[PDB]
Amino acid sequence: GKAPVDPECTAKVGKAHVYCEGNDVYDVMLNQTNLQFNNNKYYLIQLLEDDAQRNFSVWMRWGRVGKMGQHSLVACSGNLNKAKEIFQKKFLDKTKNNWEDREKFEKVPGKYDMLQMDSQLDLRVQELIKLICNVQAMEEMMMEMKYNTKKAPLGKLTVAQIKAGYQSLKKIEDCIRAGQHGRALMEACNEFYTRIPHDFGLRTPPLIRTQKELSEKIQLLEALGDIEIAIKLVKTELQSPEHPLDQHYRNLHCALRPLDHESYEFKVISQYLQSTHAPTHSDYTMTLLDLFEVEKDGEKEAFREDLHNRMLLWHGSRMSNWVGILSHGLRIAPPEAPITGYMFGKGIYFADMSSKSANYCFASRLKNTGLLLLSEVALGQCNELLEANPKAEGLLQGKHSTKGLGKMAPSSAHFVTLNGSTVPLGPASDTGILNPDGYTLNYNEYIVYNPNQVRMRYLLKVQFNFLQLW
Amino acid sequence: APVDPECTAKVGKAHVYCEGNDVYDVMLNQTNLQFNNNKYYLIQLLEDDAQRNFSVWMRWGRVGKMGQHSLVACSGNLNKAKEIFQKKFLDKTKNNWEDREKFEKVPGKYDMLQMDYQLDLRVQELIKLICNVQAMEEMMMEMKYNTKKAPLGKLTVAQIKAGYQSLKKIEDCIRAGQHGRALMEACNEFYTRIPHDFGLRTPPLIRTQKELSEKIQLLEALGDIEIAIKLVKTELQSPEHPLDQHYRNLHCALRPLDHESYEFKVISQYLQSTHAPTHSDYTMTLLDLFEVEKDGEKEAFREDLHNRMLLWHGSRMSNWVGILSHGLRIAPPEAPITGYMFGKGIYFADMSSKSANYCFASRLKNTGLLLLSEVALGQCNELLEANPKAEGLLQGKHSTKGLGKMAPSSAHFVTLNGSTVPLGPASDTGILNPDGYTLNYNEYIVYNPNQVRMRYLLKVQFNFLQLW
Amino acid sequence: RKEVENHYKLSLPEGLQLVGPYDILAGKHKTGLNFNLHWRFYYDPPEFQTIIIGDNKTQYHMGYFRDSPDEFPVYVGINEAKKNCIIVPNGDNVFAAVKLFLTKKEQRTVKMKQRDKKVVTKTFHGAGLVVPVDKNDVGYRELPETDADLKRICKTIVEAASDEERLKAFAPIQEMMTFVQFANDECDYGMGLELGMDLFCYGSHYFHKVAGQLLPLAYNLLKRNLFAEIIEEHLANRSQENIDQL
Amino acid sequence: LRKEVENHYKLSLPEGLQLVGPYDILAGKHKLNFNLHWRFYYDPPEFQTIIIGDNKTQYHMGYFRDSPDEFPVYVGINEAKKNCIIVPNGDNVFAAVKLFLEQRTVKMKQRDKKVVTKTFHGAGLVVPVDKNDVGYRELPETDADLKRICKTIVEAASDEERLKAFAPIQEMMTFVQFANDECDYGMGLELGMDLFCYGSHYFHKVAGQLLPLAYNLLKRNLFAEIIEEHLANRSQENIDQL
DNA sequence: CAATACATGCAC
DNA sequence: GTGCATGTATTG
DNA sequence: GGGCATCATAG
DNA sequence: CTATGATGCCC
Repeated sequence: GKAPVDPECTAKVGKAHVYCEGNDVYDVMLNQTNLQFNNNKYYLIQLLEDDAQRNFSVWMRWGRVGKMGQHSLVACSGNLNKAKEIFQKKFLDKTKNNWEDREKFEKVPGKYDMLQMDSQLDLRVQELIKLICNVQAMEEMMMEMKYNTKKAPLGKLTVAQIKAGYQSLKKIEDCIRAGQHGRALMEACNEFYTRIPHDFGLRTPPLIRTQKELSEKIQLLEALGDIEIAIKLVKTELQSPEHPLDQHYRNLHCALRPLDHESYEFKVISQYLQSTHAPTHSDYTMTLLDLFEVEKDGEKEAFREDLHNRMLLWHGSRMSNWVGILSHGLRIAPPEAPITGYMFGKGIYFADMSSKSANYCFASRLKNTGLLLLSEVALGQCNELLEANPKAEGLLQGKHSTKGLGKMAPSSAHFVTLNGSTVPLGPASDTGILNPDGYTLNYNEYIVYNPNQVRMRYLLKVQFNFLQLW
Repeated sequence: APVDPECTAKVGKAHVYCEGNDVYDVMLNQTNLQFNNNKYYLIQLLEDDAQRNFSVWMRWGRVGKMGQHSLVACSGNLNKAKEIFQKKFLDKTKNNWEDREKFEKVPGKYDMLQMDYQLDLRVQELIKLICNVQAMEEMMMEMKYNTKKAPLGKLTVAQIKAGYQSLKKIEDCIRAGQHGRALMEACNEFYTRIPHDFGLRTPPLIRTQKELSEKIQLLEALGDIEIAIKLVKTELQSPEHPLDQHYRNLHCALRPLDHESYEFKVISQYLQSTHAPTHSDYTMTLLDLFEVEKDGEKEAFREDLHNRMLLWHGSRMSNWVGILSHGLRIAPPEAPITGYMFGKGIYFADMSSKSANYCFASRLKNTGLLLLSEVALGQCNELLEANPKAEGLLQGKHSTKGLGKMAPSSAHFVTLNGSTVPLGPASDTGILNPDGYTLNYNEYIVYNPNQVRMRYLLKVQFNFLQLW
Repeated sequence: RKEVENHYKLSLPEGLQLVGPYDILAGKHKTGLNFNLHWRFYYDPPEFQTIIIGDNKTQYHMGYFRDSPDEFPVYVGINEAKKNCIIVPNGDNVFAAVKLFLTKKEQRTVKMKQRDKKVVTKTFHGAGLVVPVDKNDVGYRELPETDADLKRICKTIVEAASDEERLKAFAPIQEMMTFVQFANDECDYGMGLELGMDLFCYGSHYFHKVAGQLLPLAYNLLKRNLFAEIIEEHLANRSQENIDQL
Repeated sequence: LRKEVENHYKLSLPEGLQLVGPYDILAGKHKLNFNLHWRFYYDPPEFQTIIIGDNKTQYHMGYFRDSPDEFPVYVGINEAKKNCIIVPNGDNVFAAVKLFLEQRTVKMKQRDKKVVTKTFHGAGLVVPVDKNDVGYRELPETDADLKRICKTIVEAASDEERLKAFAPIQEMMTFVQFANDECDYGMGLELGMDLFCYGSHYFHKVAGQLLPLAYNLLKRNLFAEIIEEHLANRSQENIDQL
């Protein structure tokens, strides 16, 4: 990505720039951790040359990862060769590798590891894009996942580092699948925590022992990847834009139509809205402010219209990430990402009760505007699931979708129709599924695997309306 | 007020902050031989000349070894800087900074220290030799980076006195023959007050008198450096020759003598006749002889005392300017008495080459100075063996002689201005020792400075020989 | 016995004053009377059924502690309601409780050691949460925040100088509630149990409804409706004077 | 017939190889500088070589006397082509040849209790001192920095850099003079021994100004004669029978 | 060394 | 008695 | 022989 | 963390 100067060199952040030369840019960040004997350390190095004066310098900074640490400014009066030698020496001291082949990096045990870093429009559509495409709010979200929720201590990482994270998580998944609590598990966790930055304060970094904790790591890592794609998307554009959110919409490139209240569609979906507010989500109600028609190019032929059991299903997600989705649609669990973290296997997840998926919108009392998506999904023959099982994909044998069977759900007698799709209108009722072997899910859920088996059709503008606070 | 060079980005751009008495500069030293600590910490508040920005410079490491530093700039928040400064000071000391005068070190914390941060060609030749400020700085760097005895820098006279106090305590301690725990704390106190670099090794216990005595010689060199750099201070008021004001600072008439005079001949002959045979790696040539006229000694000199002899004294090239300004000085009361093998006072020889060894002439620097002084031994006490308690042994006597095996005999003695000149050659004096060793050569030590009258200074080419 | 335990709706096992059921045993109950509020102090959770009041200055008190309305007391707990929210165990029977006070002026048995083996997190009261646990551990997930930082969040919420500053400080709690409803969506109810219990324990009124949005529901999710009744009526009446005859 | 041997040697002797030195008189092969007889380039006068081995490393064994008036305190071995180190190798010629085929007695451990300094050869100095320990003082410099001084002087490219680099040695000689004035002769003994150990010709006169004088001060004039003649003739051919 | 955080006795 | 800073340990 | 990499220690 | 070194193990 673009290479800024670390602000920590306050006497030189404004009069100097990090030195670059093609491929090899003399800047590197190393992380090391050893939970066995309690090492948890970072080391950033940046070679800075002044813009005005001919003088090269190496800046080094160290401490616990997360906790900002001691720095050093080594000036050379323009003797760049010695300074680069010093750079390389310090690099080998910490890595046992030559610096110039930083691309072909191979970490060695008992040494630091490297890491790799980075106006004509409707007012309602303007509010939606400003909701999703505002660079400020994305910046605020990244700041929240670093100093509010200490999830990204050093900073950001690369897409390939994300992939390496997924790869390492896969190895962890293999490890935990063997349930042995010896040395290799600890070193694999070290491998994880080196590639994926954490901040643990005083205590020894804990063993990541259950699949739930893995899943938390999964949510984190996907959230990071989402941050990368979100910040990549909001890249500004020249050639007379006059309102950058419109080029952001071009980057979305998705037909989105405002709907009137007087339409049959608005009335039936508001009926559906009210009927499918789960009563155990009673801290709020949901009001339909607007409903937006979704037309993502290419899905029409690609949609599995051939498959029966077509229903309109919810998908809720945070205020910010829709900008990726509206440009790119929903995606299934990454191949590298372990399958066993997802309680009903990988794929794309949809609900039949608006409020459950609507919980994923992360609406607030101060920020009362949220979005819900409805997608038409042709489930075909469903596999019926009583209990969580990540191995759901194998049990198909020709099948195309799975239903995870909850206690409560709307009944097929109460269903309505919209544009040739079967609409599972609410309210939720008893489903009579019980389990004399394990538990039973509270509410049904639908899992699909092929992304082309989904056709996003309307986007719901949902004012999440919370109530009295004491 | 000099700026520490270590803050390279601001050594030319900033000056150390002070406020009257309290100057915001500090050096702290800590050492603990039990736990093998030897550490310093200097802090300096620097404000830039051009823009209003205050900064604290901190540096830490082994004493002697330039070390790890930190620069905290504040963009004119003087209050922040003072708070940070005093905070770090208390962190390292548990003492308040503002009353830096009333300092009391506490155990398990750093200690403070205090720093300083028309004439003839022959007589002009002499003063330029002794007043060479370049050479004085060369001596200073030679006793800071060549001989790493006072590594970090200079000290004040009173800090030196505190050094003497600690030396006194060490002397009393070793006088009690106990090398235990209190000895370790006292030595730690010593090495904190006096900067050392022992590298990796544990700082050693001062176990005999010898280590005491070398420290004494070190401290004398230190005091000489203090008084010398104070005295070689150049002066304005249109002098056109600063060495003339340096000569004023001597305030001691020094006259060139002709080689053909009787007295010059007998002194040169005296130089030759008393050339020790075991110092034959060099000879000594009388290049010239200088007349010495030190103000105030004439009324002060003890002419009343008998046994008046002409005695040698050699010393390094640099301190002569102080001596010609002040005369020789007697051992300070504070300084432990027991370091001087026959007690304190002024040291003279009757052996030209033995005293002449103390001049530090060189193969490259073949020129040395020797002073001859008339010293009235009075009733001199004869001493066979080293005993620093000789001052009690006078009881009416006036000077001590340490009795050497080889020495000139009185039959060959000559006269200079009615003073007895103990002319050589050296021969046996028939004194022997039935308990221990026997001194190679005599020495004379006086206690009353008034029993000394400097007569002539000898310009001597110490002529060394073949080298391989 | 049977009318007493019909009155309290709980099963009871076989200078201080005996209260609670002892009031009926003393016949002091003979004067609308909701015994779900009987001797419930300002900080008494529905799990804790107070049976003895002591020093009123510190509001030190002893009570039966039942983790669920269908079970026996798991211990006798003690708390000083004017002082703090910590519930300290006080023996496994009334004999143990009174001797603990008497010596102070077994406390944790092997079955209680099993309960501590079932303690998943202490949740500001130090006694721990118990959730029924399957092979895939559904029923609980841990909160994303530690105890000290949660205490910090409650601290910065309660010390905010205005309602807008309070709600602004409420934002991590709102997101924590969002994750709690997520856990509810995946049936990990013990998380909302922990959060709601902590909001109860802090004692500021500003958390009454939101915990009242979560903890009764969770107890509804836990099928512990008597506790839901207790917490609703208690949030309406968590008093500093708590005698049902007043 | 030992009397004529020791009259030739002026010293007292205690009661694939070739035996050399005083056994040569026992062999009668002398039918001549015996102060220098089989004295290798790095053999001090304290060390009188009596056995030669491999000439490639110039391995040799010899009696070692601390003073010319005593019996040898031990027998040492040294490789003159390898280093300046004299290695203790037994208490007599028989022990030494058995080792090459006791190394330290209780008497030698007492000498080690009297050992004051190693002086680059590692065998130790024993100096008589009085009750106030006068007879010895330490040098103000450690051995390794002296080795650096010797290396820097010998590697100097010109006469001026040698004269400038000689300055710590010159002033060390000045302090040696001071110690000699105060009867701490062992300082000059150590300085002369170390400069002898370094082997560069640039010190041969100046060590010859101090170290014999010290032996003169130590009343060890025979070793002073040996070192005079040796410094005059420290050759790589040293058999007087040629 | 800096810098943290955590058990602890001490001044408004 | 309550902030509050200190002293000790770890890591960096 | 020369040079850099475990252990170590102090700062 | 720097940083500097004893030491040792190696082309």
